[PDB]
Amino acid sequence: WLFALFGGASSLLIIGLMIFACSMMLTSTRR
Amino acid sequence: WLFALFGGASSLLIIGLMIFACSMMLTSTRR
Amino acid sequence: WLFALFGGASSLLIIGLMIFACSMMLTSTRR
Amino acid sequence: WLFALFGGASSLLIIGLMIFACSMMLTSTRR
Amino acid sequence: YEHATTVPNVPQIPYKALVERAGYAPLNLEITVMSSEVLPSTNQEYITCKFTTVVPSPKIKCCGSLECQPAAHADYTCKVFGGVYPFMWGGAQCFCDSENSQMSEAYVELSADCASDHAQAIKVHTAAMKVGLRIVYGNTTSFLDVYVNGVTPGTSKDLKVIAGPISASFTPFDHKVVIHRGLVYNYDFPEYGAMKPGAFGDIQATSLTSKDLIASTDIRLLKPSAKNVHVPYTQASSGFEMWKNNSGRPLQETAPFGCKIAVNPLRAVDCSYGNIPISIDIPNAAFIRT
Amino acid sequence: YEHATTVPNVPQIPYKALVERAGYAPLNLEITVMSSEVLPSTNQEYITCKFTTVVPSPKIKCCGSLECQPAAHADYTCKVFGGVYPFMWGGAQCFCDSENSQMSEAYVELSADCASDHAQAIKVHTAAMKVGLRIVYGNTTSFLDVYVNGVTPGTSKDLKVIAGPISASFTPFDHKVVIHRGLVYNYDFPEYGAMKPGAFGDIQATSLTSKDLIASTDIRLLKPSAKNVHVPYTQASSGFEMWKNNSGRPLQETAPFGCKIAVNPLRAVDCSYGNIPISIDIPNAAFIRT
Amino acid sequence: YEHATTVPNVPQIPYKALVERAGYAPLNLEITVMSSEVLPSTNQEYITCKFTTVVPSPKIKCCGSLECQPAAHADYTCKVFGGVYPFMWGGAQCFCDSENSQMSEAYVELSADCASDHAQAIKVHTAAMKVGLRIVYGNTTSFLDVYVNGVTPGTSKDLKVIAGPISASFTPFDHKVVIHRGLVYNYDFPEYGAMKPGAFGDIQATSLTSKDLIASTDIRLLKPSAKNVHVPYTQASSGFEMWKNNSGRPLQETAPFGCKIAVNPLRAVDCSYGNIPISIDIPNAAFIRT
Amino acid sequence: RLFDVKNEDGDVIGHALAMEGKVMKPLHVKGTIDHPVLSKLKFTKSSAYDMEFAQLPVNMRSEAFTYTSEHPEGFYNWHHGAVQYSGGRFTIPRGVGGRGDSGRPIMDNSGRVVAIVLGGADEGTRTALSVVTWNSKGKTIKTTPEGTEEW
Amino acid sequence: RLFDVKNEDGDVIGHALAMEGKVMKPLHVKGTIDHPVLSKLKFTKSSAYDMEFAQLPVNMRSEAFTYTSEHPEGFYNWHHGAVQYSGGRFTIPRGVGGRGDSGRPIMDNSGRVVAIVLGGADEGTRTALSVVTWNSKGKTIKTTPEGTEEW
Amino acid sequence: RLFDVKNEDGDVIGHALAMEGKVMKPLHVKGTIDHPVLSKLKFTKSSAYDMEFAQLPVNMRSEAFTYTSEHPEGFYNWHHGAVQYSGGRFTIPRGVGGRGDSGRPIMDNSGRVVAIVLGGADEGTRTALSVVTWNSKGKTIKTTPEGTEEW
Amino acid sequence: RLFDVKNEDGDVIGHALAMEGKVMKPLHVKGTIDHPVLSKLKFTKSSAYDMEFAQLPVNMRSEAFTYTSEHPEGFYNWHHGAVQYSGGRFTIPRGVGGRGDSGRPIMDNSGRVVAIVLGGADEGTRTALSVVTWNSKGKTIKTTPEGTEEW
Amino acid sequence: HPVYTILAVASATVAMMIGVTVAVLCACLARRECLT
Amino acid sequence: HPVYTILAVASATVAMMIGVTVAVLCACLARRECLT
Amino acid sequence: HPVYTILAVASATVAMMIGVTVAVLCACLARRECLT
Amino acid sequence: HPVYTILAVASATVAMMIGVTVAVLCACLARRECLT
Amino acid sequence: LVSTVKCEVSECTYSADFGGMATLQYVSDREGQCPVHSHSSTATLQESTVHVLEKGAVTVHFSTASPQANFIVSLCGKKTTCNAECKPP
Amino acid sequence: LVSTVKCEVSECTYSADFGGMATLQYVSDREGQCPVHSHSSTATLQESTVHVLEKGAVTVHFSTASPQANFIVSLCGKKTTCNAECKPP
Amino acid sequence: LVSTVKCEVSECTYSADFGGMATLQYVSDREGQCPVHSHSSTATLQESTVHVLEKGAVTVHFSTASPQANFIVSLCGKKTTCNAECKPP
Repeated sequence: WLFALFGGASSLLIIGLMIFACSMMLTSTRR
Repeated sequence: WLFALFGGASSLLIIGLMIFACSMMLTSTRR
Repeated sequence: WLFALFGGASSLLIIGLMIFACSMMLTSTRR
Repeated sequence: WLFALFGGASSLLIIGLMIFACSMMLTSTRR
Repeated sequence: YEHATTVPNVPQIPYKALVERAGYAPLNLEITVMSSEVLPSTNQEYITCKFTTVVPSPKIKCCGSLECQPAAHADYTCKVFGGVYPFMWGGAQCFCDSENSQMSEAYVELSADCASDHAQAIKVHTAAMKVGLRIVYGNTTSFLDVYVNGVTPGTSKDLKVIAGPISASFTPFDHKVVIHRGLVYNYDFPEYGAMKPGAFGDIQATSLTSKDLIASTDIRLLKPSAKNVHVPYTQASSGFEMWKNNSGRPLQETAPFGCKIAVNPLRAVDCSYGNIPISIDIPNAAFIRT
Repeated sequence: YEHATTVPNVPQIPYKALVERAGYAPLNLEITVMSSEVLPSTNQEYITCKFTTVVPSPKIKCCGSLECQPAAHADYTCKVFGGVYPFMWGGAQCFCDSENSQMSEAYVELSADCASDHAQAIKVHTAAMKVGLRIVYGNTTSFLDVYVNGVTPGTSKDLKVIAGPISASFTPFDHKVVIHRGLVYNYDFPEYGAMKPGAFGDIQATSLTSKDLIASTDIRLLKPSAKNVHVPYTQASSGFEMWKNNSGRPLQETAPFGCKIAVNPLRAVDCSYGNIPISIDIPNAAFIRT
Repeated sequence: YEHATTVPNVPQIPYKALVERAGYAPLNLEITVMSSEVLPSTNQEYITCKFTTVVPSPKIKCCGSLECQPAAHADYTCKVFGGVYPFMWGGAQCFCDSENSQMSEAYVELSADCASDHAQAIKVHTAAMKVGLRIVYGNTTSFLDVYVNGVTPGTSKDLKVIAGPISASFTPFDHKVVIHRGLVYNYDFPEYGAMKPGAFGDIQATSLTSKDLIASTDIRLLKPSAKNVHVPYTQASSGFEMWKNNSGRPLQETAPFGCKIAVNPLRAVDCSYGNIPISIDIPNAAFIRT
Repeated sequence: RLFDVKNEDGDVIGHALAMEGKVMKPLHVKGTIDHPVLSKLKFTKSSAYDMEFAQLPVNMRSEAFTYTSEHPEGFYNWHHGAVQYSGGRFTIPRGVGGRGDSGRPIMDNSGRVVAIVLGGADEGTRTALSVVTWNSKGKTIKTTPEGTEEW
Repeated sequence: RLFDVKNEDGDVIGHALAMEGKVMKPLHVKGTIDHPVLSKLKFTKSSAYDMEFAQLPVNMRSEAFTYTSEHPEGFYNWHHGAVQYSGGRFTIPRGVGGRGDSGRPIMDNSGRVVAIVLGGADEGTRTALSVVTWNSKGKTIKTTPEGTEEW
Repeated sequence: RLFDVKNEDGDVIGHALAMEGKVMKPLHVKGTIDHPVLSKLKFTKSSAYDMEFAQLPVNMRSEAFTYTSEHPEGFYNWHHGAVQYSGGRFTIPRGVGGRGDSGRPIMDNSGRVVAIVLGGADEGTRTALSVVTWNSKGKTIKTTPEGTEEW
Repeated sequence: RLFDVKNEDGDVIGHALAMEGKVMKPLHVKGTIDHPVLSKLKFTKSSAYDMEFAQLPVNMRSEAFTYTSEHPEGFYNWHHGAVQYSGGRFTIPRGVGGRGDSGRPIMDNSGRVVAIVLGGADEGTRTALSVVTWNSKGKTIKTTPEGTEEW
Repeated sequence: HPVYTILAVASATVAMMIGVTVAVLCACLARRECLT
Repeated sequence: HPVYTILAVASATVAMMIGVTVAVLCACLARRECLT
Repeated sequence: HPVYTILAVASATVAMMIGVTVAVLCACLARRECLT
Repeated sequence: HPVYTILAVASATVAMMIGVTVAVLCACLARRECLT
Repeated sequence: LVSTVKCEVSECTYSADFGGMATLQYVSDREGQCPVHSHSSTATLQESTVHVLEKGAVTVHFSTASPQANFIVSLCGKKTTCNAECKPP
Repeated sequence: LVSTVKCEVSECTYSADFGGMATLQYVSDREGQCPVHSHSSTATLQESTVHVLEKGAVTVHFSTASPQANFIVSLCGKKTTCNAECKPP
Repeated sequence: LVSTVKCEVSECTYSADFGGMATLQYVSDREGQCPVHSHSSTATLQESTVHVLEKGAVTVHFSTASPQANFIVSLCGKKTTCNAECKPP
């Protein structure tokens, strides 16, 4: 399970960073 | 004979139209 | 191990003080 | 020997003409 | 209750189903198949072997006309010749120059050796599966052979069982197969009366016994050359012997899914294919020890 | 004086050295080699031929236990069997059902034909060179065989001569070589006791005579099938006969530097390789006619 | 499984390997070497001892010419003298003033004592290592001698074992060694026929027996002084006795790595050098108690 | 300190301004700056403000316009006349400003720039301007009246 | 209160100033202070500000220049004329300041020092000065325009 | 309404004319029309008349020349003076027209175009012109005197 | 008879001269001759003399400059003033000649060319010129003072 | 046939192209150099 | 495993590239179109 | 040990010297080029 | 021979080419940068 | 009756047809013959029953390939979940 | 079966060829002859087996020089890690 | 003693192992068996000696490949140089 959560945590970086980039670029343009 | 006269009639179009074009462009310039 | 960590801790003083001097002289010039 | 001196005389043409060209172009510029 | 399960078609693999329901203490039903057997229903189309040629004595007739009549015999041939034996020196010791006619004829009979060794052209039909299955639950170490079809029921320990249709319909046997004792060959033999010369099936008879025989050897009568009365012919070698060479792919060799092949009932043993949907109807009594 | 020279290792090539020194009229010393001979020092490692299998009579014993003891013999095999001959009909005419035991055994002996024809596995060692050399100067038409090494001296016409070490160390013979009478084969035979089944060296004996033999034929005892008491076995064909086929590259065929190959002393004749540093110590007397 | 290990070459040191793998309970294989033995393969080059001089009777001949012919003998010397015994008073009781000739000759034979005590010049070759190794695992207290080379296999407890090549190739023995019964001396003796005067090897014979002997004592014939017919000579003392003094470094003395030295098989015992790469092929059966 | 922005036909469709160290022009004005140097500079868009800017060459930085965020209610001026600033809005008379006027500055009585005109909203009686300004901290602001047409 | 800094040839290449208790000169001016006492003092470098300083002898501390950080926009003066201070920058006319002028003070209308000239940046129309100033807390500041040449 | 046609050396070798909705020039005049727009138009040859034409851009169609086929005997005018029209021929004084004059219009007293000059024929006393005209129906006509040299 | 040689920016970096049947310019002056004809001629380098020449078109050969090798000590003239010729050298006042002056002729009192300026050597008090001249036989000569800078 | 079918249509498409191009371009030029 | 190790790192390098490229380029553009 | 005791103290005296010299000189220069 | 015949003529054509090209181009440049 | 019951595995092998050693443990009363099973999806065990009368723990044997899977194993009626690391054969 | 098993050392000596006294401890069932080993790299012990039938703890003997090293010592199949201070001989 | 001695060659062949015919010529006194050689580098001749007692000239045989090489050939002590054109075999 640890090899499927540490390896499954790096794939969540594109679902984590792109969201932390899209939630920071849509809030700075709308305010 | 009909396939050599209907197919031999389309080749006479360049000897028919170019003549009907050359006999209409030489008569309109000379009159 | 204690004689290799207390004697290996004094050699980390040039990697500790020079960093605490370089991180304090580069931040005061850039701000 | 004659085939090594008549054939070895044509290779001396680049060591004969280039010298008769370099000794005629360096003397006419320096005088 | 009415339990339903599926189990892979694999021999010697212990199977366990855990049925736990309602107030009843759970129950473990274990059943593993002892051995399958795919037996195609076959119909002997015909039989073939090498033949024996029979050539009757020639019928020579000086200065007279012969005429052969049609005959029932297999590959029966006959032909009246003329100008056969010119004179007495002609070989016939006949008078007339050419008026002489000779009746020639011949036919094919199944060789003698045939009953001993031969081959059978069969028609493999929608096969059915047997099954050695051994069911158990509580106390029922007993084994029971059954048909693996959607229908056939079977009761064990007061429980109805149906090993439903095999998950698939696959067989190592094609529509037409041939057996030359001990080896089964998928093959496409010619139909009865179809027989071709110098090839398998040149002669065919429904049974080893059957008085009737169909043969097409390309037996051809020849003209006699004046010299000695005789009856020559041209024929094609036995199609059977030829076949002995081009037997080819034996089913016994190819293993698919572990199938084994046996000639006597002509079946495939213990193939490992598909799953057998088990279905039961257990009584509340079975659930014993509730 | 102390003259020094070198001459190519080439047969039949006249060599001339001109020694002129000091007050003395010059002198011409001519010496040409008649024939070299590279003879490697070899050591017979072992011998191989085809073998003969020896299988003793079986020892059947009804309702009793046999037990074979180890034996000195080559590739000696033995095995006590049981349940061998079930009953009297068993083939033994024994009582007990399976209590019967049978001792089987067999071994390998060098074939009879071996002394006649066989092969020898040898070890080619640091070879030495002979030499037919013919020296001359003034009057000394005489020829003299000598060793071509840095050491061996030799006097002719009161002159010391040393044909120094050959300019190089090359030989047509590898570390291990094999000879099957008349043909030498560079080869890598297995070591003694190394022998492999169904291959060259399956049986090996130090000498054609040597009472001892090492064999590894993969001779394997088999179980008797009830029917008739006997002792079956499985073995691998002679490694020797097999070798007869894969003899391969004979040295006799490959010419390198003109070397010739002869089996009796096992050498290479007249190879043309390297130069022979001649060295002499001539007396002032030799310089005669000063 | 195929386990692989290495163990130091040290006697009496218990070795333990712990093999634990897969589902199997771990296994402890312990094997410690009982005693190594480095035995170099040697080849007796020759033998040496003190010699005995043999001087035949002189051949005096008044007023006549003698002439010695060459002889096969070892260090054979001969010389015809002249002007030997001037007159009758000359010692010869000869007539002629100087016409008289005397044949002198002498040679060297191996001393009598030689067979008793002598020395052997040998050639130490690529040595091999024995081994007393005692393997154990589960139940196999058994010991087994084996060769420590990359090849030699050996089965114990149904397990193949190979004590691979010794981690290094070191030996207390040089290329040439000499043994004077009981003591081995690394040494560089002269080659056969190489023998030098007044030094070890002055006389050399391949075997104690061998009828042939090569000797170079610097035996020199002398001229007789008129007075009494005799044959004088000059020779160099035995090279052998001289050697007795300069024997020098015995291998028995130098200990390297604890090596012991024994003359009969001529080997080095229990040297402690390198590691022996053990390699096994254990069956799943061995893993017993899984 | 003001330069023409020309279309392909050479006509003036807007203006660029040298102010506070840079050249700046309204982004919606698509043309070429009528100047040999400034036309060769690469501009950085500030889209949210309809502006585009580039650093002024060293020689132009000298007399570039000075900007001030302090501009209380009252009367200002631009190229076409008086400009009124009241209730946070800059207004001019109707029918005075139009095509080509985007980029022009609104000036105060001391020659300082108070705003940049982007366009305007004809409100029948007066024309309200769409302008770019900056606050005390120097933050860009874009004010646009409803009905604004980008000149 | 201003002293010449001379090169080996005696030429004036810069100036030193007596202000707020010390002698100070731009570090880039490599020469000797034209004074018997001040030339014998050991200076302490303040490299980040291109300055070098020493404590003034007791007798010079009296009338040393007074420095003020309060210097609003407007016109100041230095040796060569009027100096304008606007938008945080001190500018002078082009072609007025040059070699030897480093070290000179910028003065206000009360005789107080407002900045120290280090050099300047010829911006075609005007010359922008590189200067050393101090804030209210007395912290050193060095402002340098692009194109600055240390006189 | 008249534009220069220049050679590669920039010299005027003829003229183009804006008349009746199009730009037109004599075909024998091989050069570039001295105009940013008209030089980029693709011309259609009317070879029998030594003319080449293109449609005028919308802005030029306004004041393009007006042509009239009504031109009775009398005196007309062109760039170089009076032109006489008699016996179906337009004549000018000898030594007046030449290189570069092809493309020029002959005008009447009302500012309308009566003909286009292609060249002329020096007839010793007077120079007879080769001209392009149009009849009442708007049909092109090219009249060329013997001895005509295409300017 | 003198033409500008322009750089890509149009600035005058030197001169070409029509003299004795040809156009000639200093080779080190890398630019375009400001003339429709002369710019299309292929020049032949005379590198040892820092000159480049081409034959003058027929129309320019008429009033091309005349050269004279006879020019005794005294005062001559060029575009920037009096030129002194003494001790085999042409000198002018310091700070008078510079960039762009290469190619200019030195003239005598009769309108004839006496030398061609290639550059000069500031010798503190006077500026010595690097010049191209010709002797009586018409042989090219290039005289260059030490310290010469090719303008 | 494939030689007669390709050769006929070869000068057929070229017949109605060159024939109509010369008949339309010349008719257009005749109507343009006349209406003008 | 070689299918799970390659697929994970496939969207891992692309995760920290596209994730950081969009996080830096947008952060730079946000800081550039704001500071200007 | 004499190799480990000398090498450690070699970069120990030099650690507290260069480390404190750079930490004091830079701290003094930071306090001097700021207070002035 | 084919190695000696090709190598000789290799530096023979190149001898009379580079030798005459440098002797004519330099002679022409010497006569051109002198006659001018 | 069996109470609490805990499963402690020992071996695991991918090899089809049994491997590994599961061993249940419990406390019970009166004791009789207890049945055994595996309610999970896959993961079986060759053993229908085991008997408790001794008043001790039980031992069992099972199959399954999976690198590491869990399965619920009943003991008469009690239950539990088992799991463990695996290894190839 | 042996469970938990803990290792308590007693003596340690650098001297090559055995010293020190390791003593394992455990609880087991049924008991038989248990094997012994040392899975570690070095650190061995002269004792291949020991027997548990008594239902008590075990004692053992070992070797090794190291001033203080740890090693895993199995007991039939169970395991553990041992370690202790040392002293010169 | 031999005086003047001149060498006149006849044949020459590249073929290794002798060819060509060298023939020396001289005038001598008393005459005895004269030796022969070749002091040069290469170019040898199979003939160590020749005899002059007849009071005539000598003949010899030689080897060498070279297309045309010279070599010094002594006759007892006198010397000379030989050379000639060659031909392939």
